Amino acid sequence: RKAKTRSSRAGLQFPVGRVHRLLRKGNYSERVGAGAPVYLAAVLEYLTAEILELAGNAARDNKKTRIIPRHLQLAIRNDEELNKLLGRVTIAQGGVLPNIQAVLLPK
Amino acid sequence: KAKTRSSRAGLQFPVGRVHRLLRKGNYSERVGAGAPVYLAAVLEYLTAEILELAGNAARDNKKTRIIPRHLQLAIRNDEELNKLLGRVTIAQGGVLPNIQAVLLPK
Amino acid sequence: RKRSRKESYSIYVYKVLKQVHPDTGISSKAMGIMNSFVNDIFERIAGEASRLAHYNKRSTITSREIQTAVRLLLPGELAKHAVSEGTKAVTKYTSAK
Amino acid sequence: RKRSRKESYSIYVYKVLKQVHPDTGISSKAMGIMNSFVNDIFERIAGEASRLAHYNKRSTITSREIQTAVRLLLPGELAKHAVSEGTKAVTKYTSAK
Amino acid sequence: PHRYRPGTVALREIRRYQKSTELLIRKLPFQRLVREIAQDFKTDLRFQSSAVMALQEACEAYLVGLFEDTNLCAIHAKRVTIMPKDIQLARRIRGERA
Amino acid sequence: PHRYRPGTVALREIRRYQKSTELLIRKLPFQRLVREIAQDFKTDLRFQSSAVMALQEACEAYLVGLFEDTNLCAIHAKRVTIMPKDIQLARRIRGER
Amino acid sequence: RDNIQGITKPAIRRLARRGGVKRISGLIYEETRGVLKVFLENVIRDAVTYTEHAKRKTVTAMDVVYALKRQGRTLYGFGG
Amino acid sequence: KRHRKVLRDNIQGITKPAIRRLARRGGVKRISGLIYEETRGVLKVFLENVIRDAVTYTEHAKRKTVTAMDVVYALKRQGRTLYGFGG
DNA sequence: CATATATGCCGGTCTCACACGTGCCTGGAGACTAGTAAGCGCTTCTAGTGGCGGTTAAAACGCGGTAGACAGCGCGTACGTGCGTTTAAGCGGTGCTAGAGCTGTCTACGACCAATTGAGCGGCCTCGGCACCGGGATATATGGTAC
DNA sequence: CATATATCCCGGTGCCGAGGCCGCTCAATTGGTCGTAGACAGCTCTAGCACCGCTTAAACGCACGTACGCGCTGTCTACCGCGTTTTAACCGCCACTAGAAGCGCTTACTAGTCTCCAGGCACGTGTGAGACCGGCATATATGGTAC
Ligand SMILES: [Mn+2]
Ligand SMILES: [Mn+2]
Ligand SMILES: [Mn+2]
Ligand SMILES: [Mn+2]
Ligand SMILES: [Mn+2]
Ligand SMILES: [Mn+2]
Ligand SMILES: [Mn+2]
Ligand SMILES: [Mn+2]
Ligand SMILES: [Mn+2]
Ligand SMILES: [Mn+2]
Ligand SMILES: [Mn+2]
Ligand SMILES: [Mn+2]
Ligand SMILES: [Mn+2]
Ligand SMILES: [Mn+2]
Ligand SMILES: [Mn+2]
Ligand SMILES: [Mn+2]
Ligand SMILES: [Mn+2]
Repeated sequence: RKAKTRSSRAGLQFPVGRVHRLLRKGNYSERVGAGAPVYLAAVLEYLTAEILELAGNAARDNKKTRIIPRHLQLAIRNDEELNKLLGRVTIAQGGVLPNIQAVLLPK
Repeated sequence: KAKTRSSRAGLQFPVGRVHRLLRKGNYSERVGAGAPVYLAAVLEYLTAEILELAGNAARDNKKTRIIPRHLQLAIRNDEELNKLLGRVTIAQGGVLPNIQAVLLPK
Repeated sequence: RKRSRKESYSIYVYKVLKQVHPDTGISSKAMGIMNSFVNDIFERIAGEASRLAHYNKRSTITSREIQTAVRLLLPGELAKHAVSEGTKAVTKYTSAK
Repeated sequence: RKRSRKESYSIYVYKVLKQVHPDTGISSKAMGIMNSFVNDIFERIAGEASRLAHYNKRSTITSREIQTAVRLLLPGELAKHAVSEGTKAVTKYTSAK
Repeated sequence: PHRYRPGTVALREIRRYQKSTELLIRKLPFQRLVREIAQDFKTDLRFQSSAVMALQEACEAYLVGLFEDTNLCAIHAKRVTIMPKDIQLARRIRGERA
Repeated sequence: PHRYRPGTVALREIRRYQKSTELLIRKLPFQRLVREIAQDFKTDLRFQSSAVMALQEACEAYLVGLFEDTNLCAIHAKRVTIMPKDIQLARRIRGER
Repeated sequence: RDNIQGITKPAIRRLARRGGVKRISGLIYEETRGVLKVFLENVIRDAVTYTEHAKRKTVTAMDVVYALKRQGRTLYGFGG
Repeated sequence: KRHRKVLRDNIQGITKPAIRRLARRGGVKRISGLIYEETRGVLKVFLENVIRDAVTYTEHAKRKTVTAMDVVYALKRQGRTLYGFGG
């Protein structure tokens, strides 16, 4: 017999089965196609990798091994497209970007 | 034999239709018997409130038929409706007459 | 010409207009606005009711979820009234079983 | 005893982390943020897909509804890449049946 | 000759347009703009007449709102005259601009 | 002995707090205020500590955000000092009223 | 020559007056043109995305209504 | 069968310094003396609005303990989505 | 004061959209069955509450003085008015047919089922990352002074 | 130029949270069943589009000049920086138990099905609300000029 996980067959790290269950148990439609949770799990995996890439770079610039919420904030707020996606979201313990208005600088 | 659950609850608003729309809208697996009556009643309440004030706006305007402007006038002059409909545009609604003081002549 | 059938709340908006203001009517555009309004509040309350049920691992949207929805959605006085009109109509509807 | 089974995307977030930054770790709070992020974008995409199906009188959310949802919700370059990554996973899954 | 002092007609026009609900953009220029902007996303498109009207209702409503907030930003700066920098601050605070 | 000119330490403080993520309101005051306010909504409520940390994270992020918009309103007025009327204008344009 | 210029200095005045503007700097009209274009761009983009999804070649009022909803500009009176 | 100490004037625990620090992280260099009371006003309205919704989720759950999740759903309701506390 | 003109109003005149009566047709509402969601008992035990005292960092206060807020001036021109001229929007029109969108036939697909099995979880243990500390290297802002 | 005071960046130290091993076990995988959603193609005919040529109204551009934006200046005091003194946060520990969270029983509730029956629809009307509007009446802005 088999059992190899739909994740394997789609070539994804994100769990297709779980995603299909959450769609079905989430009251979004009567029916959920077989491709839907594959496609979804792939988008969530792409966005994760994208932010983990920038955030790891922030951790390393910051001479640290470990991504902390500040590294996720630096990553998101310094990327134009992520910043817009998370425009109305608050990262606990993220702080803000260093930004002083020009007119407040001494002459 | 056979009468509306709208008349059993004393509502003008359709309890049967609302039950169907609830079931058909993928809000949940199942829908309680009370839910559509309660909801249809809340929709009737809010419809009466708007139409009451908008009706008044129609008289204050010497008109027998409510147009969109009457509804805009009615919603934006009521604190609580204005808040409920804070992010809604009423087509052909216009705005409330309102000039900033400093703009009026000396 | 084979008709083609599209529902609205217009009948019910007239029934209520006649209660609150028996000698006044309404333009079709104004009826469009009242139709947009009813569908909008429907979606808002149902939506909230939907989330209330999910957060509490419950399969059923009861009048209780509708009520809590109305408490989150409507401002103070509109909410108390709505809660009254809602509780009343459910009481009256069970008593006529 | 033996606390309740609380699901989490953490296992997957660590896997993608090790692919992209093999020597980089992540703190509890950072994992909390990644969990919220995946739950948030799930709901937003699921939500738009749901709406799309309903607007077109369809009973089924397919990869086509996900792909329109992704285009309405993601900014420019992010959507292009997400769509291409998603279409790839469907094609690969469709032929692995 | 006869001349109303500068500002007096401006006020009449405010009173006049705040009193009415008619669209203030000419329908055909607007419509050609809608069709143009849309070509740049999908070619060979027809529009329902009501779809152009919905878009014009939504745009005029948005611009009138924005002009209100702009007017406040001008007045905040001790002015009676809206400038681009008033529109910009309104848009920045609304979250439209970064 | 030695004395920084007005605005030099303010600049230093902006650089300090913009670098850090630590909550800037003291924890106990903030909790007492949460307990007070909630009690007036309902007596005999307990709080998960993490529900208080969530409320304090949300409140401080709201106020930092508002203070940025408030600052822009001062600078638009050719001022460098934030005043109540800068908060009011920011809050009005934001639609908080 | 372009269609955006179809949104005239006078039509922009009228809109400013409805929003209670007494005096209008000359730089405003191009500034409004650019803002209006971004607004129509964002809205029509989503409207057309809905049209493509229904496999239609006609933008419906409902596509514009759904698009306005998504963007936090809910419009009553067109089939909401 | 005991007592709860009664809570009074706790808005004043949002002191001048704490507000100044928040304004610093927001890039504010100079602060009018009237800003501190105005800020307390705005904070209180914010806490009230969010706690109102949180407690309503709590009452709905038939609980006497307000959870992080009640706070997180409330913040989500208000367009103030918060990551790091569940959901 | 008087004079100009914008705006409001009346009463009449018309027109077309509203709101009415008439099917008709579907989408519901009275049974009725049958299975599960959830209410409501009882137990477990987590984590929320309140209390105390050593320490000390944060808050508060008052002082002194500077730099920013604010008001008053005065200059220059960008605007608002109104006019005469040009342009194209709107309109009522008569086609002309893309395509919205409905019906009717037929797979392919997705739900449901209910045994089978490894993915993912809760524990549990444990070092290596990092928080915190103090030393010595700059970097800047401000003050003393020579020219 | 000189000097004072913040902040950097360095290892060094020690703590405890991330992250990896385990073994248990549900939720996901298989693979077979069956009902229907939706794909496809034909057909209809709604409504979107387009070329036309009047007829105004609205846009245009121009030229006049005023009230407003704007930069300068001078006044004064509110707000910053800092020293000293006060206060209550924090920490680390108690001790106590409310109520959150979980389980098992148990049954009204609800969905799923047929049948029927009338509620809500598209249609077709004809008629009164309101749009227009001519010309009249009222309200208000603007200036003249002589106190
Ligand atoms: Mn074509
Ligand atoms: Mn109290
Ligand atoms: Mn007189
Ligand atoms: Mn009349
Ligand atoms: Mn159960
Ligand atoms: Mn003292
Ligand atoms: Mn002064
Ligand atoms: Mn100048
Ligand atoms: Mn054809
Ligand atoms: Mn684990
Ligand atoms: Mn290890
Ligand atoms: Mn140190
Ligand atoms: Mn080091
Ligand atoms: Mn079908
Ligand atoms: Mn107990
Ligand atoms: Mn007239
Ligand atoms: Mn005068």
